Amino acid sequence: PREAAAHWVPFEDKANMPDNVPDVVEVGATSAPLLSASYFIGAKCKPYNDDFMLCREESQGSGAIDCLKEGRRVTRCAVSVIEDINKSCLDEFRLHWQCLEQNNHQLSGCRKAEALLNKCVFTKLNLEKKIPGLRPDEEPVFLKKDPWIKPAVDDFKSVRAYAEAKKNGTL
Amino acid sequence: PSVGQDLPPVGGYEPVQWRRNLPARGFRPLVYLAALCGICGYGFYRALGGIQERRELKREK
Ligand SMILES: CCCCCCCCCCCC(=O)OC[C@H](COP(=O)(O)OCC[N+](C)(C)C)OC(=O)CCCCCCCCCCC
Ligand SMILES: CCCCCCCCCCCC(=O)OC[C@H](COP(=O)(O)OCC[N+](C)(C)C)OC(=O)CCCCCCCCCCC
Repeated sequence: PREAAAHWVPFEDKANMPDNVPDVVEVGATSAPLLSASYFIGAKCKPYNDDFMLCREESQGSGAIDCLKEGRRVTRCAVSVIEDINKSCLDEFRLHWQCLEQNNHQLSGCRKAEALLNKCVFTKLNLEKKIPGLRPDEEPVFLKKDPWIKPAVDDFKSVRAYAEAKKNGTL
Repeated sequence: PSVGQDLPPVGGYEPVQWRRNLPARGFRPLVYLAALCGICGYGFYRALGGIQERRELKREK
């Protein structure tokens, strides 16, 4: 919760899970693919994530050990979403997070690639990108036309793919 | 007799300018104040619009 100062030295641990708890395979996506598919991880895995944090609230202070069985399932369902999005939308998911690794991982600067990614994932994986807590009479930010905050330079691959999706009639 | 001196012209020189030539230039001051308030208000329009967008972007992230 506080960060290490004044000569911290890092250390790691040559050990294993005990036999009591089964194997769980991990998430291997880094920040730009994780930030790219964050809304679709949240759209599919909402009741699993909320049961995990509700576990953590319910049995206070035990925490780690009494919530492992649902921390299993949140990781497995997010892995399901990520390979689902790989095998359907690999090239434009890659287009999106390759836009996102420039521009400080700001979602504000990658609108023309995220329109393509949202259209693919919505027609093929049937998951929708939504911002909750947003009452009506309020436009969502990634839908608006001519925003005030444009990026410095639009990425070339995504504006080329965006124009070709215009002329195909994809989007 | 007088031969070979510097003398003035037959009709004299034409008059030079010895008055103060300080013409009042510029617009009225209320024109400058109205332009100042218009520029500043348009800048506040764009600035407060951009702050509200940046807040909606923060909601997204
Ligand atoms: C880089 C950003 C900063 C820009 C500077 C600040 C904005 C300008 C505000 C003051 C000027 C103004 O607009 O004043 C406008 C007034 C108009 O007066 P008039 O109607 O002709 O008076 C009539 C009075 N008689 C009857 C006696 C004639 O004066 C002028 O035209 C004088 C010339 C101003 C030149 C501008 C200076 C810069 C030179 C480079 C050209 C761009
Ligand atoms: C104490 C001085 C009071 C001055 C009052 C002036 C009345 C002007 C009302 C115009 C309303 C408007 O047009 O505002 C619109 C703008 C932009 O809004 P938007 O993002 O497009 O709206 C989005 C709404 N959604 C989210 C529902 C979609 O918003 C502003 O903030 C700018 C106000 C205009 C300039 C105000 C200048 C104040 C400068 C004060 C320095 C002393």
